[PDB]
Order: sequence, then structure tokens, then C-alpha cells
Amino acid sequence: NQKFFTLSNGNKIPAVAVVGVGTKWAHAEEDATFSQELTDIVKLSLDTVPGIVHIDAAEMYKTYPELGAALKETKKPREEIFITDKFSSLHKISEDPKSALETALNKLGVDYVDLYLIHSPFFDKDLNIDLETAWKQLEELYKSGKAKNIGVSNFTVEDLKKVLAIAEIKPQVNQIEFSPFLQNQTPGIVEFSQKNDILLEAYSPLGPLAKKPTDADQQPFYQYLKELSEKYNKTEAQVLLLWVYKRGILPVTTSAKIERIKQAQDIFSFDLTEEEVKKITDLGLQHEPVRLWHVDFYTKYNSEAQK
Repeated sequence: NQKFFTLSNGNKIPAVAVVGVGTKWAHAEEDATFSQELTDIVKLSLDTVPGIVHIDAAEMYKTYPELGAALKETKKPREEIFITDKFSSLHKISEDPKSALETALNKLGVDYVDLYLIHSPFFDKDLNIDLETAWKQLEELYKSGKAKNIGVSNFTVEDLKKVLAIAEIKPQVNQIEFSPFLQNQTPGIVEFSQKNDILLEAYSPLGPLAKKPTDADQQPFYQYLKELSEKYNKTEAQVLLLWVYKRGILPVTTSAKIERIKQAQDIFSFDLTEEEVKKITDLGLQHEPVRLWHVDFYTKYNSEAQK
């Protein structure tokens, strides 16, 4: 049965996000073009995936049209969809969060998003707004009900503290890259976030499987994962996704295939033991970090990432 995290404002959020619209089939020599393949898999997810379906979208993904189409054509009630959207701070598309969300709501055909994030602390030079002002804009979007929850993405402890210094509403979420091969995107972020009651989301939790070293079959991380997979009769991805949940973090995943999306939603059909969670953690920490996002900014933190 579906699990939820409870945010610091009392609101519930589905404890896995199974549908993303950031990734599409993409040609090498690619086109800001419409992915019919993407709108199809989203629609199919909304129609067939049981429970509240948590979707991860972003201004910078430029896929509001695809998601909008799916949202229109599905018969899934609005209340059984949890939509996360993100203001594109790294790459300027709108002037500010309020103008971005208006555009997004209009393209999406919805009245509100369930969670609104600042996508990055590395504000584009062309923005005429800084982090503090952008946060105060999220606070007002929250006030207006256009975002039911608000938070940030890819923030360091230092970035968080800048928000907390001026915040009337504490960020409910910090969406970071997290996996067994990147257990601290930036130094101490996991411990700091969880100590201050900011729910972590984990982007690319399946990083170990996305980027699988050539000698993986002699690697104990991968050997243990296969063992747990066989024990529970679950996919390796499911085991990793559940692990993230057992670390108290919300795994945010996406797939090209509806079977994989349903499997992601169904991770709460089994349970890892404390012993198993700790072994995944420990075998993970022994591995060299794998970082797939914010690579140019945060490569410099690779040395603290498994620390």
C-alpha cells in the first residue's frame, strides 16, 4: 500500500515519484521538439499506475506541452496526481518564479502544482532576482495556493542557510542527486537537511545502474544487489528505490517503460531489514562517487560525497 512522507507543514507527499518528464528519446545530432513517446508513457502511467501518481516536471525540461497533453487526455482525477515543478534558475526562461509558474500552470492546464522548487542555487547572470527574493516569491506562491508546497533543489548547506535566514516558511523539500554512489551531493547535506526537518528527494537514485562499471560482476555492491533482488523477487532498481526510502529520502525516478514505472510505484510491496539497508549503505560508501547532475559545479565536492 502506498506510503507518504509528511512535510514540516503537515502535507503528505507520495513517497516515490515514478513519472518524470525531463528525459526523452533524443537523437545524437539533435531539436526542442515534441516527444509523442513521452506524452504517451505519461498518459499510460496516469491511467494504469495505482494510487496517487507523483510526477516530476521542470521549467528547464521544456516538456510542459507533453505533460499538458497527457494531463488533459487522462481520466485520472487531479487529486490523485502529485505534480512537482521547478523554477529554472540555472538557465533563464522566465523573469522570476511567479512568472514561471503562471506560464507552467497555463501550459499544463492546471490551477496549482503540488510542489514548487527552485531548481538550482547557481542563479543565471541574466536574472534580476537573487535567491532570497526568489524564495520570498515561492512563499507568496504558497500563500496564493498556486503551490501547495515549496522547496529547493541542489542546495548546499550554505544555500539552505541563506534561505533559512530570511524564511517565513521553511523549505519543505531539498531535491538532490542521491544514490549509494553519491550519499552526499554536497558536503554534509543529507545530515543537515534531515536534522532540520527538510525532506530530501533523491534524483537519479538508479545512478549505479545507469552507469555500471565494466567489472561490475566482481563488485560486491552489484553482487549484493542481485542477492537481494533474488531474495525478494524484485528488480535491482526496486531494491535501490526502496533503500532510498529506508534512508528517509524520497526517490525520484523515471523510466522509458510502463513496466518499470509500475514496479517503481510498487516498491512498498516489500521491505528491507535494517541489516540489509546498512549493507547497501556501506557497500555503496566504499564505491567511488558517481555524479550525473550539476557535474560542472559539484565535481569539486566528489571527495566529500561518500563521507
